[PDB]
Amino acid sequence: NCLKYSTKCSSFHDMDYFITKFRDDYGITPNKQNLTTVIQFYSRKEMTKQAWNTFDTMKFLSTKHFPDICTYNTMLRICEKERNFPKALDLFQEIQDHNIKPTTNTYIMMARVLASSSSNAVVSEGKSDSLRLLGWKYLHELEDKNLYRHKKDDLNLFLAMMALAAFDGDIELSRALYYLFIAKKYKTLCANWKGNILVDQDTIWKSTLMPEMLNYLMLAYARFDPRNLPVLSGYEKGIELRRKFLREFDSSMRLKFKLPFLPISDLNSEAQVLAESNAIW
Amino acid sequence: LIEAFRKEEARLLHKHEYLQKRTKELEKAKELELEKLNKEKSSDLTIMTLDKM
Amino acid sequence: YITRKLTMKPLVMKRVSNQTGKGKIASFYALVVVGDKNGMVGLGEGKSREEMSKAIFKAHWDAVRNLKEIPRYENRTIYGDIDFRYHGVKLHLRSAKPGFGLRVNHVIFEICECAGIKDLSGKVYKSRNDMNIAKGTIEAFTKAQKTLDEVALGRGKKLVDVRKVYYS
Amino acid sequence: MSLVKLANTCAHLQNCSKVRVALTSIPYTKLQLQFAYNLYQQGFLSSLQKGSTMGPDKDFVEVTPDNISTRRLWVGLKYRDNKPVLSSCKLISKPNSRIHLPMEDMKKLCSGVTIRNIKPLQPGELILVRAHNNIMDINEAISKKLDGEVLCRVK
Repeated sequence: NCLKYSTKCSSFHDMDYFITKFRDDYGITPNKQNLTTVIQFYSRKEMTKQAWNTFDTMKFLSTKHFPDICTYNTMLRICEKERNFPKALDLFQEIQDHNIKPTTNTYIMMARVLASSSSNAVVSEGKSDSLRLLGWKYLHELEDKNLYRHKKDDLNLFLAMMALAAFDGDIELSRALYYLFIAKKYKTLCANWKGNILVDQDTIWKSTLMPEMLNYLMLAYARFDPRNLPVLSGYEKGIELRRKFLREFDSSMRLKFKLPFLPISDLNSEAQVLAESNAIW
Repeated sequence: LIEAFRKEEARLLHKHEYLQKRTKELEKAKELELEKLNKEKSSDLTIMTLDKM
Repeated sequence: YITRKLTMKPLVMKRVSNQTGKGKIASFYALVVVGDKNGMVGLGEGKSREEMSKAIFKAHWDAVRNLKEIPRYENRTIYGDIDFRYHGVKLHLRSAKPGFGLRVNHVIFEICECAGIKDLSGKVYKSRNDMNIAKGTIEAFTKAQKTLDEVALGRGKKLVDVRKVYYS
Repeated sequence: MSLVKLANTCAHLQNCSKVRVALTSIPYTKLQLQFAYNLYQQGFLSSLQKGSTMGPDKDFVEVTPDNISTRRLWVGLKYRDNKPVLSSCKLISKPNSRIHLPMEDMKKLCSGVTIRNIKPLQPGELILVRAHNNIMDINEAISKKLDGEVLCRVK
């Protein structure tokens, strides 16, 4: 608990004080959970090398200290932050090898890692479309089985999809996902708001607008190439997913609160893209 | 002959000072490397680590 | 695709006898290699009693059937050295600089020419049979060679890290 | 520090790879530990664990002379796409003929020249050099301008 709050406030001195205090006065050394929290600390401070060293030590010390799926998910997050997809794939292979059971977060984090790695040819090693494709495949493997879900995972899943939508320049999917997310957030908050809707409209909208979705949508806009073809277009599962989401967005627009999305399924010209960019901004 | 002897002494002195100077600047590289080790271990949480083992 | 692009070169052409009670029966063995010069090669063998033409015919079909993709570094050479033992032939083959010739045994020369291996330097120790040389050459080309991409992924490393550092 | 023990370890890893065993053990000595760590940091080994002869340790155990005899280092092997990541392992410096190279000849070896009848470094290859009782990758040994003994070659 000490390390949890210290991470949340990002206090390095508090980490040192608590760990040294316990070791010196109490004979207590961090276990697997505390070491995972320490890895999350190192990830928070962008200290990737120390996190990998800690992960190695968790493997080394004992089988009780040996990493489990939670620590592996944290390490996959570190891989995302470093845009290191070969290590993320190798890790996934390790979870399969060590017989550790994946969870929903494992698949979502792998999808996010691949989406981020596919940003540029340089970081993607020239396999950008393949990496976005593999992230989509991991999301499908998620969709197959129930696994263990977490209250937050759903949100991340949307973001993960949007990541794969944003980096591929798929404006229509990004628009559909943005609209669906904003609509569901707004309706959920308004349905579950104690006060009157009108007076607290400022707070409701401030809660509704998640800047990450806006940033991902604008990244989807910026990577617009008219000659581009989405990676999700080719596959049958992919084309079905695209069709479902686009139909849902279309129906939602056809059916209060309003968003300034232009009344078109897709933007085919640069001028309309600029217009919608200004509108959403 | 006077010029030759004086110039030979001069070249020896200057050369020795040159080599000594080069070593003294290389000392700076060593000490800055040691300083870079400080910042490497400034961010340490005191847990024993495999690289340290 | 097959006829226009693939090139066929005979590697072995010989008479093998099976002396039967009545007399010496002589048949024709042919070993050929078919390669598109663009990263696909295969070997074929044929045996015909009446005329070598049929032997080369069946050998050409067999080579077409076993046509396989071959790992290549920069589309000009092997990824690294290959040291391979095949049924008594010891093949030591080394990748080479661009512009380097095919400074290898002749059988290896036709195999590389067919398969598009521009650059190589190698030596054949122990037995020097052309048959075994060709078979072991293809086997060492495909089994004993690993792509830098595959090695890096198996090691979970980026190509920038695995690539060698330049020293001079 | 025996090159004999290190050679035995190298052959043991080769054999373990050929028969596709996930987890095996090696002697728990600092040479072996540094070797396993350098192989692991380069992705060749899946994981390192402490343990005894029977198996990996359940809970942390202090290393003392009392238990040192039965201590073992359990290395987990990687097999990817139906192939072994640690395909082969060799000793360049045999116990008979030990190869101590200065930094210039290590640069020559890394640059493709054959020095003391040592086949030079290959692209996907790893060479380990021991300098002043520390094992390190040959590239790092050159980076630190450290004279050392070249030990082994894992491909």
